Amino acid sequence: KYVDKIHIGNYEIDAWYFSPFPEDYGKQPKLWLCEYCLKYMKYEKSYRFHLGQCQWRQPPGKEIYRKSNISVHEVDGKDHKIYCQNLCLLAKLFLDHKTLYFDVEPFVFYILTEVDRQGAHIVGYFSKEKESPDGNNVSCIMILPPYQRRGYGRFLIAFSYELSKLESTVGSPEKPLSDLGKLSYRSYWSWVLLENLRDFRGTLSIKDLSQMTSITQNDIISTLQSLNMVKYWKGQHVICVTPKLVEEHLKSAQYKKPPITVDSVCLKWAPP
Ligand SMILES: Cc1cccc(C(=O)NNS(=O)(=O)c2ccc3ccccc3c2)c1F
Ligand SMILES: [Zn+2]
Repeated sequence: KYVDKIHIGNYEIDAWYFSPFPEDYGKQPKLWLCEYCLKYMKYEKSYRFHLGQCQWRQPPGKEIYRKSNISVHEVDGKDHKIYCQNLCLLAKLFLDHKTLYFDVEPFVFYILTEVDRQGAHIVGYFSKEKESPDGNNVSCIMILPPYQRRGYGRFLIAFSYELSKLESTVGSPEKPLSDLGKLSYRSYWSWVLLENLRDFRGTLSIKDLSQMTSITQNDIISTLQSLNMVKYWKGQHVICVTPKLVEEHLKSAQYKKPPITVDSVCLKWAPP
């Protein structure tokens, strides 16, 4: 038997995929996870004892972003190995496009929480290779099921590009993406590029957009192609869209939900 259900915080969540928890943990009816330190437990009774003794009320590492009650912690996988291994085990219950990270040390994890008087409650995270040869600014991204399709994924996508901008580089998520990840990235790219096209007094090129957004030229071009806003001329893609056409697209339902924004002013991060 695999783990088929977890209790974490106030949530019970059914598993989507196999995750390699030890066999004695999988055979239980449920796995119980401390929402702050991510220790996993076999029994409601050990969980309740842990709840009363654990001192953690937020992720470890540095809080590199805080605006109102939305926070991001930066967690080095080498410095917090057990926490990050447990995070990976949790995530693997809900991801199958990513083999489980039996080694978390090459990665830094950006943990998203929303905060109340009780503590900082984990919503999801993305991981990033400390040195990525390719142009990957996200290695894995996971939003816990009860928080999916509620703006948190968009926030983490935006956040990963804000880091890329601070590194003066373009970046792209490692592939493959989940089906929801694919739709989320495509909508994020579409919204960002449309917004810039609407607001920029003048002619933006694809290279311009890539420098302003840290989205790769390849992801910009495929996005503009899906929007039918690019011509081809003598071997180059060229943006071709009227201001009215940009406005029409931006009025679509895909972009009607007010985002959780990433306020650059609240981001406390310098490149290493
Ligand atoms: C990468 C990833 C992985 C797993 C789950 C999610 C997710 O929950 N996406 N839905 S969303 O956050 O509400 C979301 C994403 C991009 C959006 C772009 C434009 C407008 C609205 C958006 C809403 C995810 F984004
Ligand atoms: Zn704990």
